[PDB]
Amino acid sequence: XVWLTDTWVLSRT
Amino acid sequence: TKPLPALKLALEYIVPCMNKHGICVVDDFLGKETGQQIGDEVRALHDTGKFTDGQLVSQKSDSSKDIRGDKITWIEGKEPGCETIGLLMSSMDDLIRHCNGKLGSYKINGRTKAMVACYPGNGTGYVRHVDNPNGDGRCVTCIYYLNKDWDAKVSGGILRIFPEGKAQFADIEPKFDRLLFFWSDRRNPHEVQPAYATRYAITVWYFDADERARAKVKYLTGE
Amino acid sequence: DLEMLAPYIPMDDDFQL
Ligand SMILES: O=C(O)CNC(=O)C(=O)O
Ligand SMILES: [Mn+2]
Repeated sequence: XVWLTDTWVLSRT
Repeated sequence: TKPLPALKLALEYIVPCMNKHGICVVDDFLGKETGQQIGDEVRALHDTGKFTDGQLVSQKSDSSKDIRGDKITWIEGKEPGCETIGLLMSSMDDLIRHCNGKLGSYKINGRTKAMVACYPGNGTGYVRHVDNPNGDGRCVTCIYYLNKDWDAKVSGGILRIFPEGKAQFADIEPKFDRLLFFWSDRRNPHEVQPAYATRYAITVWYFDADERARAKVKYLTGE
Repeated sequence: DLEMLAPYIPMDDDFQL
């Protein structure tokens, strides 16, 4: 649920 | 289990991510059940001998297999036994709709059919290239991977993107239920490293209305 | 040069959103 904005991967779940 | 709603996913992740990096990965996009159905439909299309050699925009090579070694088919989304692929494509379209023209300054009004691609191992890949080098209308590339428990250290098959203005390249493993977006133009040269196992992916290209309009020109003169 | 490497797409019957 949390996004490190220097990365470009995020789990929808 | 508890997937982010598409609207939130688009506005609070996909848009800011694409505008910052020009690349965006969503893992666990549709869940295991739907993803496995998509895998089944892809394997059925592949098993029926329906795939053809991937082609290039301007055929200037001795063989097209020198550049890309994948076999593909074009899926509209309404064909029989392709219902879950149509569901994938409608979900992609829903995300793009939610982005509401906030992907750069692009006005996205259309897209291509789905390209179902298979690299059948044996060291096949796609040499480093740009999807839309000379304004054919493609602004965003959208790829959905299908390869469960894919180990690149053994099977290769990694998508390496080389974004302009970045110190490092970006390695994308072709994971099951992964969705990938990136700008199709020269900002994102990219290559599929040789695969040594059967690697499946479904790609869609979204069009910028104005550039795509200018791409579709008929010269009634000789030129 | 780059055009010789780009993935082919149909130039007609785009799907409209
Ligand atoms: O399948 C992938 O990871 C990417 N494929 C391509 O770059 C393409 O077909 O243009
Ligand atoms: Mn490509």
